[PDB]
Amino acid sequence: ISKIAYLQDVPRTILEADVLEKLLMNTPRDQWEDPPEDTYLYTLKTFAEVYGPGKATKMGWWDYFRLKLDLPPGFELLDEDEMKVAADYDKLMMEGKIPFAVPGPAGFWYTGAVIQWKGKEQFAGDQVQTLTEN
Amino acid sequence: LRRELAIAYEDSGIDLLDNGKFCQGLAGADGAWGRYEFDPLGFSKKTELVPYFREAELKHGRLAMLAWVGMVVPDFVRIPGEKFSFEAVPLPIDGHDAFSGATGVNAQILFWVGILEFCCAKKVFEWNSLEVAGDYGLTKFFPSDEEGQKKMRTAELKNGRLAMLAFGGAITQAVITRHPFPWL
Amino acid sequence: AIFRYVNATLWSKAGHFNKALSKGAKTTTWIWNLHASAHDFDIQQGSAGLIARKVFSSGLAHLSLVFFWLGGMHFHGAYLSNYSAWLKDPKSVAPSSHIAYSLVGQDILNSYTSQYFSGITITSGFFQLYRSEGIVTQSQLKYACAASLIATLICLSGSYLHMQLMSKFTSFYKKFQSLSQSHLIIMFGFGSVSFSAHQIHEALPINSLLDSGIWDPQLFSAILLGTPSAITGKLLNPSTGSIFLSQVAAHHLAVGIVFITLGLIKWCNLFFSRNAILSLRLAYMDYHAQLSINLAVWASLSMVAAHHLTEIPVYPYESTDYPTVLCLFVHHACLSGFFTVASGAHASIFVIRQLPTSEIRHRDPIIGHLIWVCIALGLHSFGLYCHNDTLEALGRPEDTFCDNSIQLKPIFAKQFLGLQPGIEVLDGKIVRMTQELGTADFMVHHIHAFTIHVTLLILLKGVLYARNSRLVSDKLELGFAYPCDGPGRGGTCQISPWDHLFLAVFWMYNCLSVVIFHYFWKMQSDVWGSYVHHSSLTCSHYSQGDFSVNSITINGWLRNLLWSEASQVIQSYALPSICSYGFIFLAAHFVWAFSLMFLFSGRAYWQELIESILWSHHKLKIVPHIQPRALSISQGRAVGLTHYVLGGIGCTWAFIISRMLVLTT
Amino acid sequence: LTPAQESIAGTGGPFPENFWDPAGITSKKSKEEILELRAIELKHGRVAMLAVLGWFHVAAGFHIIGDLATGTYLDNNPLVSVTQLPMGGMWQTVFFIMCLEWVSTYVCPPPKSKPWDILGWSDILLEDEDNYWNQFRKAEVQELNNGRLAMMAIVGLIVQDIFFGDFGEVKVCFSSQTCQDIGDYLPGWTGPLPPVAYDFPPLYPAPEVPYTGYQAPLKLM
Amino acid sequence: EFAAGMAGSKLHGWGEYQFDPAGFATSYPELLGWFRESELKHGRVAMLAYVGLIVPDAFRLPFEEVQDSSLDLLSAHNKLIGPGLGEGPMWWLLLACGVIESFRFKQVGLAFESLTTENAGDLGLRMFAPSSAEGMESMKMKELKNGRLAMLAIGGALTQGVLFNAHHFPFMS
Ligand code: CLA
Ligand code: KC2
Ligand SMILES: CC1=C(C#C/C(C)=C/C=C/C(C)=C/C=C/C=C(C)/C=C/C=C(C)/C=C/[C@@]23O[C@]2(C)C[C@@H](O)CC3(C)C)C(C)(C)C[C@H](O)C1
Ligand SMILES: CC1=C(C#C/C(C)=C/C=C/C(C)=C/C=C/C=C(C)/C=C/C=C(C)/C=C/[C@@]23O[C@]2(C)C[C@@H](O)CC3(C)C)C(C)(C)C[C@H](O)C1
Ligand SMILES: CC1=C(C/C=C(\C)CCC[C@H](C)CCC[C@H](C)CCCC(C)C)C(=O)c2ccccc2C1=O
Repeated sequence: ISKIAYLQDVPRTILEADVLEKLLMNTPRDQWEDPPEDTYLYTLKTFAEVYGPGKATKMGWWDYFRLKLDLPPGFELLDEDEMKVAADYDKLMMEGKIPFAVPGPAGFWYTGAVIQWKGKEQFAGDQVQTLTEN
Repeated sequence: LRRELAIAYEDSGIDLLDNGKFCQGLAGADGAWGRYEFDPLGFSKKTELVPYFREAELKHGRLAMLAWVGMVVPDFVRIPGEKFSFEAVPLPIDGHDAFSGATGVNAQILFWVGILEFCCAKKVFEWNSLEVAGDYGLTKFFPSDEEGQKKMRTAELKNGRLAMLAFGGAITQAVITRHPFPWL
Repeated sequence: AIFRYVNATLWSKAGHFNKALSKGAKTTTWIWNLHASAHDFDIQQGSAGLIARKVFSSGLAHLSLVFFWLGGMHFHGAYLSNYSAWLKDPKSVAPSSHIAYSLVGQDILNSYTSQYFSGITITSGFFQLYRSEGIVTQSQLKYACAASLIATLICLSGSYLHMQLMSKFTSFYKKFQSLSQSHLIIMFGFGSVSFSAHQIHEALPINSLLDSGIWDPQLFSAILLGTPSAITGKLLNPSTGSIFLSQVAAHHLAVGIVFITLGLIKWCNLFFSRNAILSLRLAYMDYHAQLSINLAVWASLSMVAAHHLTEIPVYPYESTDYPTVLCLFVHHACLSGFFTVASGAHASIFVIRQLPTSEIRHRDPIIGHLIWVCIALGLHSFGLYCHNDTLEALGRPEDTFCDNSIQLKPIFAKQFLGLQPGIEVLDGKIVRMTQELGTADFMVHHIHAFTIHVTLLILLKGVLYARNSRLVSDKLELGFAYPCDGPGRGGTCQISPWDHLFLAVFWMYNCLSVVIFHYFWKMQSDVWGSYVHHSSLTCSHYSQGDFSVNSITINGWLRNLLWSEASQVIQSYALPSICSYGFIFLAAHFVWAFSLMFLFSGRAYWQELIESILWSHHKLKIVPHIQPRALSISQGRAVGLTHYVLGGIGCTWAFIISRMLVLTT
Repeated sequence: LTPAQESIAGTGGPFPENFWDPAGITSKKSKEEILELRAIELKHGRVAMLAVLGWFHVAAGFHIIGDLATGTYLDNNPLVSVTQLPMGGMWQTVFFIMCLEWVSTYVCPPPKSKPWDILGWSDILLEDEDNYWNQFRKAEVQELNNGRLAMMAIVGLIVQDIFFGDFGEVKVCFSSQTCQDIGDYLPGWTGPLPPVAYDFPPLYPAPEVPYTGYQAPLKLM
Repeated sequence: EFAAGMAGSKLHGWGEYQFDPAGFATSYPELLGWFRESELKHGRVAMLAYVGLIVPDAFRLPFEEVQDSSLDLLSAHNKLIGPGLGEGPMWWLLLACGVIESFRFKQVGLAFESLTTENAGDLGLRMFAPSSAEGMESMKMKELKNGRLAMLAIGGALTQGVLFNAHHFPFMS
């Protein structure tokens, strides 16, 4: 966003515009101001504060190589659809509904059904709903 | 103009901002009658790697220029040796297999080329820039004018590309025909 | 990048990594904690970048260690081995790249392997591996050793460098898509294609010449030349008793192509069901999650290797090298078990340190049904053996479960190879023979299933009840490795995932011991042996086919397998070949018994005894200022477990190897 | 469509959103009749899916209950195996299915709104959930399409078996059938290489007279 | 929006198929006209390739150099290249095709500078054509569908004919 200094006119070499957009979308909004130390956004902030227009316009070959190694590529970050799917999954689980699955060979299949996992008594572990008994 | 490598290396390294020119204004994009900016796949959009791309292009052009002449000359003349004679090796395309392995004739060439490349890697990586890409200081006969230097660089690039394609054509034709120079 | 911060000053600090060890050496518990937490990089001083640095550099250092071990193996083969005699005549000469000194009469250990060589017979199959690779010269083995040493040096340098090359910004280890794609396409696909190329270009001509009988240097320095149209595996090399190496090379080419194709379709996004795995993708981006998954994968692959290396013969003469095949199977089965329990451990650690998946929220039904299936499996499977024992003792064989009596036919155990009738033989030995399944196989397989399920029960309970349980609700606060929560609530001993592993290791060892005994006895009785003369052969097996008649009873297992086949190891003292194996049998018994000390006793008795002993030292003015302490509870459990498993494994190792060595020579 | 027809709309035709009804059978029906028609369709589809599974299973061999009951290997043709089976087993099967039907229709009858809901999913299921992980319509349409295909397949198999004695023999090739040769495994194969009638000629000519250090290209032969 | 409004996505079986998994259209907008020209060229070459794979069995050209009855899809090109350079009927065909191609340079400039998305592949032939714009668009979609099918069909026919020696219409062993 415009209010963020280091996110303004980030040079394409340091990070591509599309990859930057994807990284910002993936990262929580509240972390844009001052991201945690171990994040791609933190690396981008630290290196954009030092490199770019009005600052060091050149870098050693090895320094640039390491920067491109430790910055994220586009395909590493989650997509819009993937983030939506994960958010829906978490929302379902927190609401007390379970996207039904049955264990299979060394895994479990999703049957495409949403069941009401929590029973009438929410805190009662005896009342969790299942097709076998409920 | 071209400055001495010592001065040119003052501003060297992976640039981050981009001169807004096609391929950062490097020579070799010039049509016969006008301007020919050939980059359909947009490789030059990686401005940081553009110097590396030009270094690689010039290396390939020079190597293929040598290789084409080395495919042409052997059939007309050979080293005065028994293992280089036309009877031992009929055509240049046979040289790789004839001299590979325990004979060491090609192993020595590979060894010396590897030593040279190990010594030049420092320039290739560290001291590479838009102005010193492909410049090893061997500027004898280089014109002392901006236009002359640009034209000489363009001629080198054009001949290098022509030989780059011509070596592929010649090697493929020679393998297909098992024939002397004309088909290579 | 800054290497001025690597100094030997910290070498003498001995505990710098752990902040809890700052008050250096007030007791011996400090020493023990130093050792225990040496490699627990997560809880050590620093940051996540440092954790990644240590993990990667340690992986590279271990890579260098393995390369050093392989180079040592190659050097021993080259200079301290009878590989020349074995290559010219594998059958007569047993593999031996191992020589012992003559210090205290220790030269007795070396046994006759060839006319000019005396040493210890190796059982790793390295000679067969060299023969398959086409290594037929001391120069070739020497250059392999040199390559291994160079790789060791390179890996050591890489570890040392990466300890500083990777900075806090380093993130290449979090690029899971890039990592997986690179490993799948290059490490596996290109690797398999390149090894197929190596086989085709080097091993195939050399192996064909060796099969023919040609040993000419010019020849040693036309694919599918000898292989007929017969399906691979349906026809073994008559002169070698193994799958054709050209078929193996074609296999590797096909596998590499398949791996490259899988990688390319993943690259193109052809795979579509990403959502079904997205939950795992988000949850398991953790060091311990990946470690657990990889450990389980490699455990399963090790078990499959153990089975296939024997059932499907691919190395020259390994089929007839009975000690080699047996040792390979047993070793890889043991590694499978160990890495599976490791996967359980690190699953528990991941659950403790990170948020678990949602299958933990109905953990009670899961573990309850697993408990029931374990109980039912154990009851039925082992009670069939107990029923057989009781009825046979009473004198009613007609009432027992056996082929002659009531029989439990394994109807589902059906063939898939479709082999031709008969067996495959090579110079007085049975390289390949079909295993005929009956009541004994049914019973033993269900015993296997029971033990596997109980081990899985222990591991899964530890994983699922790691964060909390009805007993204790703050197990997450307690952590991963704690002894208990107290004598309260009846007693909370061994409620931690660490203790759950401590028990799952016992159960894995029990399972693997039963598996080893089953494989050993079945192979000796029904597969291995010699033959006595369209021709029909009467096959004389080493155990005389007693598995199907005696294995139906626990007494039969005790008598015909342990007592009867311990004659070699028990009577090995005078024999030069296996006296070491007899001594190791005895010493492993001792160590196993010694483990019971720690497994049964408790901390307080030893602490009080130590204080009473220290009274005398103080009286005589011998005051150790690193105050002696009894081993912690978890350490006592760990020591007991280690000694128990080591002693049992040593007894089994010596017993089986002595039997095989004596029988084959 | 109609208000009654909408009770099942979205679960038919090639695409789920179509309503295939060339005969117009459901045009005049009421909602209860449409639900009963769907219940009949689903029961027939499920029975047909199980029937095809069992038919192929028995046509591959793998007919152990019959083998053990008769003390002999029953004919692979399922229609012949029916006659080869003992009346004991036949009446046991009929009685078991009768008991299943009685329990499902009298003891645990499905709701009138969802007559096809045998297992009572519509007591803990939330079909009208706006989450992405709610592909119950996809599951239902998959069920219906597979069941329809299985109905057609089983009718075709039975008709072809009755007419030309062809039961759609399966060539599983692992346990009941012992395939000795690569040709048996893959039709038309006779060797390691695929059976292509094209002799791959050399892309480049070779030297008639060789030279020292040639290393002529290898032949896969 | 999609591509450059070019025909080739509408009038499908279900109406609006937008086939572009690998985002070439978005990645190289400047090459969309070139892509359309290349697609139309490949389709119109594959149609004639199939028809000329079939017809030769029935008929042969008047000149006395293609009358051999063994000129199947496999040996035809190599046999007809003939000796030297610029001497065979294959060379006559190459020269004719080049003469035809050179008119496209007149139409869209020397360097295809004028090649746009709304004139890519259009050579100005308007004989036996729909009068209405909608009809013209429908015929362009027919043409694109037929060309894509002919490309796939000629690829399959050639591959099968060489692999299994069936060089004639069935193209099946
Ligand atoms: C038990 C059989 C059965 C039943 C009860 C139904 C019922 C239904 N189907 Mg139908 N359907 C069936 C089988 C059946 N289907 C099969 C096998 C197929 C595959 C071709 C389909 C394919 C299909 C589609 C694609 C769609 C439906 C739909 C419907 C619904 C509305 C149309 C209608 O009136 O159908 C009533 C059907 C009948 C009364 C069946 C009459 C059969 C006649 C008499 C011919 C039978 C001959 C047959 C070939 C066997 C000959 C064997 C002999 C030679 C030995 C309705 C609930 C629609 C829907 O659900 O929309 C939401 C819809 O779109 N069905
Ligand atoms: C991921 C989904 C997907 C897959 C995996 C897939 C695979 C195959 C295969 C290989 C297995 C073949 C051989 C094939 C062939 C055709 N597909 Mg198809 N296809 C998919 C999706 C769509 C969509 C959305 C449409 C479509 C179409 C056509 C047309 C007709 C075009 C026409 O005449 O307009 C033909 C010939 C369009 C249409 O209208 O079909 C009537 C259309 O809109 N496809 N398709
Ligand atoms: C002999 C031998 C060996 C070998 C070998 C070697 C060295 C082989 C080398 C092969 C080599 C070097 C092969 C080049 C190919 C170039 C191609 C295909 C160019 C195409 C170009 C195309 C299709 C188009 C180009 C243009 O469209 C562009 C892009 C823009 C336009 O404005 C202009 C044109 C239209 C022109 C061994 C292995 C060493 C030993 C062994 O014993 C046998
Ligand atoms: C599954 C799927 C799809 C797909 C797909 C896939 C996998 C498509 C693959 C297509 C593929 C693989 C197409 C090959 C063509 C090969 C050709 C044209 C070869 C010509 C060869 C020629 C012209 C050779 C000629 C000669 O050699 C001859 C014969 C004799 C010699 O003397 C002379 C010469 C050299 C001149 C859709 C449909 C795209 C979308 C859908 O959604 C999903
Ligand atoms: C014996 C015992 C002790 C006492 C054991 C101690 C203190 C171990 C002694 C450590 C010594 C000093 C380490 C040095 C190694 C051995 C002396 C090496 C001997 C090697 C021989 C070959 C000579 C415990 O503290 C304990 C705690 C909890 C559960 C069980 C037990 C337990 O069983």
